[PDB]
Amino acid sequence: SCEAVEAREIMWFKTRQGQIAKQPCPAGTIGVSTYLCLAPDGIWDPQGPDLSNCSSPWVNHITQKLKSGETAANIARELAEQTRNHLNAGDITYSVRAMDQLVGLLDVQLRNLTPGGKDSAARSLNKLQKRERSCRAYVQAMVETVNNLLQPQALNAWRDLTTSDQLRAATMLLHTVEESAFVLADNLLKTDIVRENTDNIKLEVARLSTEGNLEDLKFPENMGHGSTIQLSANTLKQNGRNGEIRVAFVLYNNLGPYLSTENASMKLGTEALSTNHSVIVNSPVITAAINKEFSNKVYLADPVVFTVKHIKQSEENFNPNCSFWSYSKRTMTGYWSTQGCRLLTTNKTHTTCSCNHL
Amino acid sequence: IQMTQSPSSLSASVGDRVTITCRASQSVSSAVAWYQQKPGKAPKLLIYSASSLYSGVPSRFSGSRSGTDFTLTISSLQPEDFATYYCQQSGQYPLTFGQGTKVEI
Amino acid sequence: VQLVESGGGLVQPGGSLRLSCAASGFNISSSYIHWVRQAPGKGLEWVASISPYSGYTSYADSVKGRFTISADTSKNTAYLQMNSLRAEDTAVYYCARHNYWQWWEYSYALDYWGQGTLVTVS
Amino acid sequence: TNFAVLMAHVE
Ligand SMILES: *[C@@H]1O[C@H](CO)[C@@H](O[C@@H]2O[C@H](CO)[C@@H](O[C@@H]3O[C@H](CO)[C@@H](O)[C@H](O)[C@@H]3O)[C@H](O)[C@H]2NC(C)=O)[C@H](O)[C@H]1NC(C)=O
Ligand SMILES: *[C@@H]1O[C@H](CO)[C@@H](O)[C@H](O)[C@H]1NC(C)=O
Repeated sequence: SCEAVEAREIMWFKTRQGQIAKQPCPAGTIGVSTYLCLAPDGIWDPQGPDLSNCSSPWVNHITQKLKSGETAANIARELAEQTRNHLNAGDITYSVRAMDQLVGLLDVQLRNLTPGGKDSAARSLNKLQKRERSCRAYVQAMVETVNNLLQPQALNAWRDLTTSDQLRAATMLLHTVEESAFVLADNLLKTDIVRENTDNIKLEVARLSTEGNLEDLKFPENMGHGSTIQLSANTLKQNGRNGEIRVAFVLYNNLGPYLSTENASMKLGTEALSTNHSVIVNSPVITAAINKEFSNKVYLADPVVFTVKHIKQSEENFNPNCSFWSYSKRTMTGYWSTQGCRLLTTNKTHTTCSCNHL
Repeated sequence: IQMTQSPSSLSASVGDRVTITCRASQSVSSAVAWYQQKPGKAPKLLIYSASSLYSGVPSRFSGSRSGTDFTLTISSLQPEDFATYYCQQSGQYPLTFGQGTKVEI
Repeated sequence: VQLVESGGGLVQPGGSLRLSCAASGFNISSSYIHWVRQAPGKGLEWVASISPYSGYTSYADSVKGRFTISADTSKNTAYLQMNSLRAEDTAVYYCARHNYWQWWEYSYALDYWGQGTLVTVS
Repeated sequence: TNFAVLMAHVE
């Protein structure tokens, strides 16, 4: 009563009462696909098969490369070269996971490349230059790997991934890129600024100094014509450590929707007049992190303002409410919170919000 | 950062113009506010960021900025406006002030 | 909205005093606090400041260390403790306030002040 | 910290 064949080369048994049944993913992948009738009565699970495991064969080649123990910059370059083609939830999850191991390997090589003797002529300088060059290479490749992954036409794989895993994988994207940013900041030579940006992801890692009088920091300067985040000169001095502050701003286009509206703390009002009211992240995700702090609620001396633009600008979105994504590093699962953030002004094109934390 | 406020004294006539400047030693993008301390009273806010006057302040005043010399103009000295005007950098700490000009018919 | 400040009088040099500033009509947990003094026949001079959410303190180099500003939002009162007072501090101290939430607009604009506390050193 | 605006979409 519950057997059928799907377009992705997957047939099924007839489970007289919704019994488990799986068949391999279509020729060209390595995963499988389960699909049993929702009710024991005998009705196809309308959700269809879960193509959440199938992944392109490039996964295996990179896996052995991670084993070969080569410099992670080369592996990161190779990953982007493959992610140009059609993407899969398995490829997404594999790249997300890979971007976590490469950091560990880099950490190992950074620990290894440490002065271990008298600097005869330029040994320490050569080690530092090699590190900075390789680390700049890693983050430059990371902006490319995320450019490829957040391709607008690649949302089909993101939707295939279950709601629970799609927010978790996206949360890990936010976590691995900020780790890479802070690593780049820690390996900058003399308080310089690095800005590797692309159509989807824009990144600015800048190691600044708290000496004398300092200026404010704004990202992006004028690119994006909107969605601009800004800190204050006083905040820089507050989060200063021994005349050094590692700052990292990032703007993500085409990632917001993948983040689910779990436990959203929007404050609604009289405008709520829909029996089937829905919520939508109608704004590009802007992000800022300071002094190697992931999620510890660091309070700011002066507020942080972000004029995030509207994805869909018409009069069908009754009211706005600014939010922030809080996630537990251990579970990599998070939720939208309006805590410490208050709407300033709103209109059709943009919306400025004031938060107390970064 | 340090500023200067010249002239420190004047007797602008009722209805005529006052122009108090504010040499800013270092390039500070706007972020300068003029306060008015009525003799024996508390300084009140007049202009914010050398651009627009604060809600509630007579529209007679007007803040302008040339990039380095911030200026204030009282369109006409209504005789209930003779006091000491100041020039404060409101960009970042330290919140330094100025010498002070005194509109005294 | 009131910012009455008290705690003045004669204090022998190198003594210790404690300023109070009761704020009514608004909460100091979400509004800044600023201390600005005015020495006899001189100009307004910045003394200290506290962020209401971070407790970030910053004193003018003139009063570094000797002065410690506190913000007890519990009793809606601000305090400027004045240890090791020097004869260069004789002045009228005013506790001013600026709305933290709206900081970018009206940047550090002291909307409301107070009557003032006069302290003398002899 | 990721920042964005959550809106509505009356249907
Ligand atoms: C989330 O959305 C709601 C609805 O837009 C926001 O509530 C609104 O907040 C504003 C600002 O506080 C209120 O404006 C106020 O109106 C009163 C008069 O009613 C006025 O006295 C105040 O000075 C101010 O102008 C607005 O009425 C209020 N609307 C409702 C229906 O509650 C809320 O602030 C948003 N929250 C976040 C975190 O973004
Ligand atoms: C809306 O506000 C933004 C600033 O947040 C401004 O740039 C834009 O011109 C405004 N548009 C309208 C319709 O007023």
